[PDB]
Amino acid sequence: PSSNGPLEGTRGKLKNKPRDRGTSPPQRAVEEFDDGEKVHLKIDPSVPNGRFHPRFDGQTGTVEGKQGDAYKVDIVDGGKEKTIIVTAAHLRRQE
Amino acid sequence: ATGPRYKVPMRRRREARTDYHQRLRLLKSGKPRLVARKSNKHVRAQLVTLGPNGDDTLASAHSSDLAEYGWEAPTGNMPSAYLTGLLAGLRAQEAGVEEAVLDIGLNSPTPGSKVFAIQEGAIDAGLDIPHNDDVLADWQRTRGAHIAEYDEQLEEPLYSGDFDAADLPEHFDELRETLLDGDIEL
Amino acid sequence: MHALVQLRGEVNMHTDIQDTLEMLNIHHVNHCTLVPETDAYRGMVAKVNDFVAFGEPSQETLETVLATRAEPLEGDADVDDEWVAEHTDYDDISGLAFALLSEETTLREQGLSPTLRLHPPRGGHDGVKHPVKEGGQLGKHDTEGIDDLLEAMR
Amino acid sequence: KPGAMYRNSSKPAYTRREYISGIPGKKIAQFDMGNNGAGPTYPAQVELVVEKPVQIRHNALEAARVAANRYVQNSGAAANYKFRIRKFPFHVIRENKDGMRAPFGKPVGTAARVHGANHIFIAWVNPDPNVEEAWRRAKMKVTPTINIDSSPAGNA
Amino acid sequence: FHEMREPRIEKVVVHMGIGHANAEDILGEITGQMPVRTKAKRTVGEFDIREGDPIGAKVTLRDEMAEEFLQTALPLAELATSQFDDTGNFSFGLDVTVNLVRPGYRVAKRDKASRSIPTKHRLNPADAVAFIESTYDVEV
RNA sequence: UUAGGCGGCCACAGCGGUGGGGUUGCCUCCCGUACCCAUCCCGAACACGGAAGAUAAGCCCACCAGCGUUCCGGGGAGUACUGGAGUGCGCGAGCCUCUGGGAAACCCGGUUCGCCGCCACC
RNA sequence: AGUGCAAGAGCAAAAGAUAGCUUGACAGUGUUCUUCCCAACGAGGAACGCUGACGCGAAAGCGUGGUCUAGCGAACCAAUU
RNA sequence: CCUGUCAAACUCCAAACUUACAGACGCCGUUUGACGCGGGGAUUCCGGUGCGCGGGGUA
Ligand SMILES: [Cl-]
Ligand SMILES: [Cl-]
Ligand SMILES: [Mg+2]
Ligand SMILES: [Mg+2]
Ligand SMILES: [Mg+2]
Ligand SMILES: [Mg+2]
Ligand SMILES: [Mg+2]
Ligand SMILES: [Mg+2]
Ligand SMILES: [Mg+2]
Ligand SMILES: [Mg+2]
Ligand SMILES: [Mg+2]
Ligand code: NA
Ligand code: NA
Ligand code: NA
Ligand code: NA
Ligand code: NA
Ligand code: NA
Repeated sequence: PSSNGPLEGTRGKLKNKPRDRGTSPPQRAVEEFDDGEKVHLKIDPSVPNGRFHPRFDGQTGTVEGKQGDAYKVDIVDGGKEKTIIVTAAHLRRQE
Repeated sequence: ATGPRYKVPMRRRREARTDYHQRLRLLKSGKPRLVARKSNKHVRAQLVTLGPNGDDTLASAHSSDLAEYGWEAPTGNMPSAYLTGLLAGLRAQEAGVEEAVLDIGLNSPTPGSKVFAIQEGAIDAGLDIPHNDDVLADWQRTRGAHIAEYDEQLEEPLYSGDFDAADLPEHFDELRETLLDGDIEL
Repeated sequence: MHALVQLRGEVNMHTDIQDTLEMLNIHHVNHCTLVPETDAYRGMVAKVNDFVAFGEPSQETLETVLATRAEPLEGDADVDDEWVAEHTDYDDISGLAFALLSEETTLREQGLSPTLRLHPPRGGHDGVKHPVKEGGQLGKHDTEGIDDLLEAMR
Repeated sequence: KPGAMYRNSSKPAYTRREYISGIPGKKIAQFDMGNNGAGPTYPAQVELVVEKPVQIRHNALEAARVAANRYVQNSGAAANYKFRIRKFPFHVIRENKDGMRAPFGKPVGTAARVHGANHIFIAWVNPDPNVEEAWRRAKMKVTPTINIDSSPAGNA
Repeated sequence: FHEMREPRIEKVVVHMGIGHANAEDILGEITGQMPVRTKAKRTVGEFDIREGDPIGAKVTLRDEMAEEFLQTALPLAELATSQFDDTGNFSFGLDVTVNLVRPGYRVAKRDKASRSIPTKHRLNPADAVAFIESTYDVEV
């Protein structure tokens, strides 16, 4: 990489297909999850806040409590355990 | 419409019926919404909750089924709104609903407006709702006084046949009084 | 149910490929195992496709090989009809064979090593640089094709 | 410089003029020859087909075209036929002309990438294939071996 | 069908596009109600570089205020045809524009469930000439 | 749902067009400014008060595929590309065989002129 | 289109424009991610909280500076609260 | 309308494939204690080649 900022090489993953462009539906930004639930991490290009580091796009973690309205999701980066602060807007129920 | 890349608004935005930015803010509270809506002739009040396939209305009141309790006056006015709010609020209470946030859809937050009257009613019914007292009408106007005085400048009945010639803010009291005890569907 | 025989060594073969053979209980060249025809097992043999010989053997052939190269989970003991009868659910090799072919049981389930340690092919095989359709010995075989290999390695 | 230096298609496609400046102009004079006023309303249609993917420098295109069309004057300056070279030299080519240090070359030309089996030239003629000859001379000035193919023409 | 299809005047805009005013006064008397400032956009050579800047006024008249005005405006104009909108409007003159449309226009001007008026229900140049011409004057 | 309100999915729902519908549950347009409220100017809008009129807009209902979109059949195509293997071919660039996957454009024919949830309601 | 400035991304009853008001560019203290994928490492940065005090709004709510990723600096010493 | 071509810093499309998590089979672990935790001791931080994919370069 020519630089090392968080958004380095995120042109694709943080861009919407032309038709999914524009404010996203509120339903999924208000979704409620319970501790223990499995959630898929995926930033919604249209929603600025509640994001996590792009490197974790695609992960599937375990909700374990929350902080404010945001959720605390536990994932395992390679072999390291990490806790991610993320809002519902960027989460989806597994299965 | 024009091509593959074209962006078509969400249906309720096309229909110019739902303000999604306000909606999200509303849903933040995590509380039920007190949906205050108006029509040229009527005023509706619903207590809506969030659902898997769409909203769920747990209690509602329409200015039309107000007569069902002794309403013999027009239904597109202030006194009408308040009562419809109180009615819906009561049914709300019966349903086990204790609090809600006021959703006035695409209407304007004008002081003394009917939506706020609806809000006042629901609150008095027992519903706990975030509000601001000096944005509401001064009781008398809610009673329908502004209209009675307007008919004082008579010369010709404000009401085409309807009921009374000089109107009745008293009819208002009789009804509120009624709603505050017993009766069916409450 | 297919018969699997490793015909190519470990040196230079992908690790994820070698681990697969190992999960199929084959850890040496000329070692054979019997595998049920399932989705899960099918994917495994496909991955191993280039270093092995496989196919559905005939009742007879299986019996010859079972008799000749079957072993107890532990020990020298010859697996003959009597052994089969005094140690398994079946009454003789044929009975076991049939059960294996109809995928009703497995060598382990009957207290036998999952591996049939074969002998080099008498007369030599068709080569390990080309598949069957090319005259080689790698890949899926005919029942008649597997039988010949198995019998030559009896 | 020799074609040996640029005939292979081993490098990335390099055609974005928004990020490349100083690109030499093309030596190819025309792409439509003959009676361009008329449309392919001819009985016979022969094509020069390249048999290997290669890069053809605008240099070779011009010499190949000239040698063919300049010859198609066995029919006359205003003869009845139309000649078309369908490819354009999009690929920008460099040269490192310090040693291997900071070697990214400077633009020295352009070339066209042709895949084996594509037709680089297409001529339209009435039963009067002098064009077949114009091409024996054309594939003479381009890197690859070529196939002279005739399409509408069962007049053998 | 008709009655709700017959044209009507919706606002008449009288504006004086000056280039920097004292002109409001006359607009107030010529119409009958306060004029509104006209800010301009973009910086330009006519020493008009100022973005927010009074550069004229306008007056939107509705109902009687519009008629009582046209009842003297029109007479001071001759033109017609070609000088008409494709939507049945027309501007003449100091400018005086007349916006014309049919009964259900509020549908496109309100906040809730607003909607664009269908081409069929739109007012044509012709259907416009008729209405007005049929009101104290002549076309072309 | 003989017309409503809040929505979920967010073009299968868009764009365009045709036909039908209202003494009333209704929604609208509509009529009107004493009030609450309102226009940097206008009761246009917003807000309030109201029914003389109308179904022409909207809206609801039925339908049309010309454009856009979704999915499907057949063709393109098991082509392009590709994970694994080869003492197969080729001066080479590169190609081929076996094995496991497998497209896009485009053409022709169907589909699509929304679906679903909660509440209210001759 | 615009949104201060690279490039890429986000944004339409707005994240843009206009008007008005306001000083949350607030004090204190944390959680987590980043810096440094995996995998230890400081300053710095960000996300998301809490406590306190405030601004605006009918209210839900928004405001931990600028829509997002650059704009930064140890110990010793000095000055300052 | 017709007709001729392209893209590492284009995309209406779009693989093979890589990858998070979960279940199943396999293999493995519960006297051979896996997975993991804590601690002691290093060596090492000139690498090279083949194949696939590369970027630079006439090579
Ligand atoms: Cl994060
Ligand atoms: Cl409403
Ligand atoms: Mg990329
Ligand atoms: Mg043993
Ligand atoms: Mg021998
Ligand atoms: Mg041999
Ligand atoms: Mg109609
Ligand atoms: Mg911010
Ligand atoms: Mg020092
Ligand atoms: Mg100092
Ligand atoms: Mg990769
Ligand atoms: Na979106
Ligand atoms: Na130098
Ligand atoms: Na040649
Ligand atoms: Na001003
Ligand atoms: Na209608
Ligand atoms: Na830090």
